[PDB]
Amino acid sequence: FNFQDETPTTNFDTFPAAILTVFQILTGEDWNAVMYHGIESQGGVSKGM
Amino acid sequence: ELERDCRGQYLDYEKEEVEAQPRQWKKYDFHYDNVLWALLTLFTVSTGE
Amino acid sequence: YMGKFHKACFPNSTDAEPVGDFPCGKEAPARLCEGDTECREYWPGPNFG
Amino acid sequence: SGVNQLVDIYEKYQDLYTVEPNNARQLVEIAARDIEKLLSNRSKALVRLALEAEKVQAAHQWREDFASNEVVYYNAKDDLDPEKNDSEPGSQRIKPVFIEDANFGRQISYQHAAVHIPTDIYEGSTIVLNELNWTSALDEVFKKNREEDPSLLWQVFGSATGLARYYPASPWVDNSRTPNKIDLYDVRRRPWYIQGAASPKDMLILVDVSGSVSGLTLKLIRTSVSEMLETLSDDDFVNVASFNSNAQDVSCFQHLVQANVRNKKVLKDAVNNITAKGITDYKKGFSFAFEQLLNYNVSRANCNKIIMLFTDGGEERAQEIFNKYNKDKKVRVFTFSVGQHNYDRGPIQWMACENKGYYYEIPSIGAIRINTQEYLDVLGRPMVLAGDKAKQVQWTNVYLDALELGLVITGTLPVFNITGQFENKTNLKNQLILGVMGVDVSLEDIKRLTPRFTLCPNGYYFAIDPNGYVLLHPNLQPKPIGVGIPTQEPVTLDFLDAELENDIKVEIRNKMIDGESGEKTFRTLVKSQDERYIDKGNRTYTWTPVNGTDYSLALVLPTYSFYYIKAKLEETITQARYSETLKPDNFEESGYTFIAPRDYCNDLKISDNNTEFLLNFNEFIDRKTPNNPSCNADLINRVLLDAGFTNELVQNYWSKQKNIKGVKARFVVTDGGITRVYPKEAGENWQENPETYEDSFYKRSLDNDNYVFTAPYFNKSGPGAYESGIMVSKAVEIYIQGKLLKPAVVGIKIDVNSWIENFTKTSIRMDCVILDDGGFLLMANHDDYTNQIGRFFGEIDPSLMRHLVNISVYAFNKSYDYQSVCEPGAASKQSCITEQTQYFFDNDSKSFSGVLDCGNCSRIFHGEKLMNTNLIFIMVESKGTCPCDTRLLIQAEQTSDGPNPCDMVKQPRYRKGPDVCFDNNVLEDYTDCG
Ligand SMILES: CC(C)C[C@@H](C(=O)N[C@@H](Cc1ccc(OCc2ccccc2)cc1)C(=O)NC(C)(C)C)N(C)Cc1ccc(C(C)(C)C)cc1
Ligand SMILES: *[C@@H]1O[C@H](CO)[C@@H](O[C@@H]2O[C@H](CO)[C@@H](O)[C@H](O[C@@H]3O[C@H](CO)[C@@H](O)[C@H](O)[C@@H]3O)[C@H]2NC(C)=O)[C@H](O)[C@H]1NC(C)=O
Ligand SMILES: *[C@@H]1O[C@H](CO)[C@@H](O[C@@H]2O[C@H](CO)[C@@H](O[C@@H]3O[C@H](CO)[C@@H](O)[C@H](O)[C@@H]3O)[C@H](O)[C@H]2NC(C)=O)[C@H](O)[C@H]1NC(C)=O
Ligand SMILES: *[C@@H]1O[C@H](CO)[C@@H](O[C@@H]2O[C@H](CO)[C@@H](O[C@@H]3O[C@H](CO)[C@@H](O)[C@H](O)[C@@H]3O)[C@H](O)[C@H]2NC(C)=O)[C@H](O)[C@H]1NC(C)=O
Ligand SMILES: CCCCCCCCCCCCCCCC
Ligand SMILES: CCCCCCCCCCCCCCCC
Ligand SMILES: *[C@@H]1O[C@H](CO)[C@@H](O)[C@H](O)[C@H]1NC(C)=O
Ligand SMILES: *[C@@H]1O[C@H](CO)[C@@H](O)[C@H](O)[C@H]1NC(C)=O
Ligand SMILES: *[C@@H]1O[C@H](CO)[C@@H](O)[C@H](O)[C@H]1NC(C)=O
Ligand SMILES: *[C@@H]1O[C@H](CO)[C@@H](O)[C@H](O)[C@H]1NC(C)=O
Ligand SMILES: *[C@@H]1O[C@H](CO)[C@@H](O)[C@H](O)[C@H]1NC(C)=O
Ligand SMILES: *[C@@H]1O[C@H](CO)[C@@H](O)[C@H](O)[C@H]1NC(C)=O
Ligand SMILES: *[C@@H]1O[C@H](CO)[C@@H](O)[C@H](O)[C@H]1NC(C)=O
Ligand SMILES: *[C@@H]1O[C@H](CO)[C@@H](O)[C@H](O)[C@H]1NC(C)=O
Ligand SMILES: [Ca+2]
Repeated sequence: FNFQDETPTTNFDTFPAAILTVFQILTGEDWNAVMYHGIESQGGVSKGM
Repeated sequence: ELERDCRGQYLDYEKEEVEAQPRQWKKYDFHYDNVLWALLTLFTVSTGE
Repeated sequence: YMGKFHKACFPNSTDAEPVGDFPCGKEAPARLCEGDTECREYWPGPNFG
Repeated sequence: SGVNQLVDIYEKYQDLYTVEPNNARQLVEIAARDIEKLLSNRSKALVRLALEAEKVQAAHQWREDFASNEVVYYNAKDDLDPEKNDSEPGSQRIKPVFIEDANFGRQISYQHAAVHIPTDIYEGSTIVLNELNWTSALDEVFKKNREEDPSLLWQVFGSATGLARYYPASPWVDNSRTPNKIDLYDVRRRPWYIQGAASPKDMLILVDVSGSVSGLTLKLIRTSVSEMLETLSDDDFVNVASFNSNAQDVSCFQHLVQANVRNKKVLKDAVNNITAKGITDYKKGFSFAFEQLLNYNVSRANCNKIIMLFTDGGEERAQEIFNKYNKDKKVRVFTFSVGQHNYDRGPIQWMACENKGYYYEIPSIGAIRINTQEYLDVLGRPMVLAGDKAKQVQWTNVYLDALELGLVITGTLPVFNITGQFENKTNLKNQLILGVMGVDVSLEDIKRLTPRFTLCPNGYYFAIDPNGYVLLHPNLQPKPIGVGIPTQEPVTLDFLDAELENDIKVEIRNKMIDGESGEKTFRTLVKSQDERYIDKGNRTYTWTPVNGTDYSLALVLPTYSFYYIKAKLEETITQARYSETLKPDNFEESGYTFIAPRDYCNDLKISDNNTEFLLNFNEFIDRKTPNNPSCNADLINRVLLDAGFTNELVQNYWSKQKNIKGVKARFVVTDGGITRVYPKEAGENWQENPETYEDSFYKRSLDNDNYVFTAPYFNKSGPGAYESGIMVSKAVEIYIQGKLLKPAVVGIKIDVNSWIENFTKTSIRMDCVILDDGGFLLMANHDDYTNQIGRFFGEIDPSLMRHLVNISVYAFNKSYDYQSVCEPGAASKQSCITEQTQYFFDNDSKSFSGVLDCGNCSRIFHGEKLMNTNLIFIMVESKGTCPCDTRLLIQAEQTSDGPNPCDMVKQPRYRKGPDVCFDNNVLEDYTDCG
């Protein structure tokens, strides 16, 4: 998730950050933003959907 | 990171063109500084938004 | 709704990044834009496409 | 042309003037004494200002309340509107009365000093308010200095808090309050402040391009390295290394290279082209750094060894690398924790402590600018502790002034914090400088101490740095130095790049850098002013060092320019009958007159519109006698004498004839300034500069003791060539007392048709071309070449051009122009390095014949050089043959990159670094790792 110009706070780098991100996706709020980040990380929409 | 410091102007690189913006000592929108503000903040948290 | 989010209105033939993260249209009911811009094809879309 | 008539007119009036010698030795000594006096005056001003600044800061009482005692000052970025509501709580703003001054060209108020506070710095905090309180004594000493020397330009205190207080109160340039004009100026990044704040460095920027720095961290690291390089002068040596389990150079440089514009650009490109990958290794990187700082085979500034570590964080301290390589602690280590992250920052802060360094954090762009100024704040501790041995005046490279004045050099002197001294206290931060005082010297102010009008238009002065850069040179233009292909640096132009480079000139440059004195007479290829020809000159360089400074002055002087005519005009009536010729109402018996816009008198303002200047010159001549001390009598005497001689030529030989079929214009140009062109019709087609010393043909025709034909410009929008003609000129070569001196040039603007008819008239007694020096088609016979008259012949049929060069009748020199405007391409106009070439007569032979071996064909030519001129006739008979037009020989100012810097740093030009520098003091308190 080390994108240019930014690095999201909801990332899966360490275990506290991963566990908080999974908790936030469970509650349902803003899971789509994390999805967009996790799609852009695996290459562009072109190759990471 | 102090109200003493947070005066005058500063250069904002957000727009990708340098622009001078004022320095404002602001408070966040949902801010816990009272039991009535904490009730509203916790309500907005509980609704998930 | 196929391919309707790809017309963003770009600067005046400068080939730069489009202005605004919203689709547009050159027609009447769609969202027009302003400021020497042309609503032309080849914008990946909102939310990185 | 009437060379003989002007000549014998000149010898006809030996009683009207005196011939005087140009003793180049005395001229150089006098100008060197004058320049050293000027710089010592500025040094005295700096000493006064620094002494008062130290004294008045020693007796300052710190405060936190300025509401009860306001500070009254003029902020430079204040709008002219009478706004009573533009005041800070603790400061009341002055509203000044601005007069227009000739010296500065801006609104100037002598009643108080102005203040510049950067936008990113709040202008009412405690530090800023205290500085604005104790700088009023600086304001008063500013007044005193300007009162004892009315020629002073900007004199300024560059505070270390961000302020800047220059004496002549003038509004900031364009950035007070203007959209898209943001004010990024910061006094502590300026070259003069960087120079006076410390001693020359030996950096080595270790960039940590490992895996963990990908994304925003690498962006901030490359921007930070660029902004760090932008604080290195030409006395500083820097390389950039990068390590990820293996340390390597980021660029083509293998050692410490000088930090000039070209090398800094190469390093910046290499850092911008850098990518992050792999595991970190702080030991293999610092080993590389300490090894590259142990290289003494290369040129260096043996001073202030540093390591700049641009990492993010880690759990590796590398104690043993430091204990092995840096045990005497000769090398500092400044560690930068760039990025927004949560890695451990303990070893990073410890490397700075155990290696006399400092620790800086760069969380985001916007924090980049301040921390570079801050290592430089650290580096000045050893300089402070050396009390008065470190207070020495230093002059910077030629740079473009901020408050636009053109080209200036600034003389700096640092100001020391002396609060606890001889009454010793804890002396907490008494190791840091308060600021740097600078005073500007205009480059046009130095130009006025080297009078140029008693010399030939080919003779001139030039000064030099210890690095070889020119303080003063005819080819130094007020433009930034180009650094490559387009897509606040100083104007650092080397001596070998302001001229053509022989080996004799390298010897002369090395001799001047060492500060010796000598003379040297030799033969030089002197490029013509229009940058289109090369002549085989005859020069005599004499040089001396300027005492008390690092500069060395020299005087180029042609062998025939050892004598000049001194006008003996003291009759007050003869000068009047000469002057009456100059009003623009007699331009039908005398030619269309233009006058060189020289500084005849100070009450005359030079004008680009020449006839305006002629009108004011006539007006001032009308009432001239009472203005005796107002201006120099020699210039006006000589110009009037030359006007009289020119009139006697134009009436007694040109007005008796009135008409020749071949000619289209007859002109005479004289060193005094008179350039009367006869018919007054071609005077509208006349496009030569009013100042004769900047006339390319005039300078060319003096070295060349023969007839020189200047081919008109091709495809130039204007009067053109057909309805103007082609220029022809020869220089008068009078002899007085058996001395060779050439006071003027006469010439003819031969019409193209009257030559083409005579050239094709004899054809009964088709391809025939006339070429001059530089291989330009003067005129031809095919009548389609004459359409492209004056155009370079290589553009016409390049195959013959290459072959005729191959016989070596045309040698060529390719050089570089670093100060040329440039059309930007793709990957208004930027400045690049253009690579201009000029051709000339390689050999002295007169007849040339051969066969052109065109591809699968054959072509024949014969070349004959017309005697007593610069022409060659080519008899080639071949048109429309098989295509040998593969490429073109385009003699044009071609955009290019400069010389390859990766090859020019292995045989660098000789250069003498600063002698005294201050580092590694034992009283320095290292317990401030920040
Ligand atoms: C699960 C659903 C079928 C019903 C569910 C519900 O609609 N939640 C909202 C989101 C939400 C959440 C918490 C809210 O603050 C009230 C609150 C706070 C803390 C605990 C309980 C209630 C307001 C809105 C939702 O997303 N609704 C969709 C239909 C899925 C779009 N609420 C919780 C049933 C409910 C509501 C109110 C009460 C009273 C307190 C007795 C008045 C009792 C019971
Ligand atoms: C082509 O046109 C004419 C051809 O007649 C050239 O002028 C002539 O040049 C020859 C050169 O040797 C002269 O003899 C001709 O007469 C001269 O005229 C001058 C005038 O001052 C006399 O002093 C000489 O004693 C001699 O009599 C001359 N004739 C004329 C009418 O000019 C002309 O130069 C040439 N074109 C060009 C561009 O050169
Ligand atoms: C030049 O050096 C002197 C001392 O070496 C500096 O003066 C000292 O500045 C410090 C601030 O860094 C003062 O400390 C402050 O004192 C006030 C009031 O007592 C207090 O409110 C602050 O919290 C802080 O402790 C100190 O008093 C002052 N004087 C002395 C004798 O130490 C001076 O600032 C230096 N010059 C510049 C331009 O900074
Ligand atoms: C600029 O133009 C000048 C024109 O003089 C060039 O100087 C000449 O360059 C040629 C080519 O190297 C020299 O010829 C060489 O002479 C040496 C010594 O005899 C010989 O050993 C070589 O085989 C070759 O023939 C020539 O001597 C030299 N002229 C002078 C007066 O020294 C110059 O090269 C051009 N370019 C630059 C960058 O200056
Ligand atoms: C660049 C446009 C075409 C790229 C190829 C198609 C990629 C999209 C398909 C994958 C979508 C994944 C979600 C599936 C949910 C059922
Ligand atoms: C200066 C104090 C004024 C604070 C007023 C803020 C309004 C807050 C409304 C509280 C709503 C509570 C919702 C949850 C109740 C269980
Ligand atoms: C400079 O100083 C040297 C020796 O001190 C002296 O010989 C020379 O004449 C001086 N030059 C000038 C221009 O004063
Ligand atoms: C230096 O200053 C003195 C007086 O302060 C003045 O007479 C002299 O002309 C100055 N020198 C120059 C070169 O201006
Ligand atoms: C500092 O401020 C005080 C109070 O305003 C003033 O009296 C004093 O003159 C100021 N210092 C200087 C150097 O002007
Ligand atoms: C420099 O840039 C070129 C072109 O982008 C690239 O191929 C090359 O790898 C870069 N240099 C390094 C050392 O990566
Ligand atoms: C410098 O030169 C010496 C001898 O010429 C050589 O042994 C050494 O490797 C060179 N490089 C350094 C960094 O000392
Ligand atoms: C100057 O020119 C003359 C002849 O024009 C020549 O003899 C002399 O050698 C030249 N000067 C030098 C230094 O070569
Ligand atoms: C130059 O000045 C003269 C005299 O005022 C005027 O007649 C003429 O138009 C001016 N020309 C230009 C180009 O300004
Ligand atoms: C001339 O051309 C030949 C071959 O075309 C080439 O070898 C040579 O270098 C060229 N120059 C000279 C001076 O002979
Ligand atoms: Ca790492």
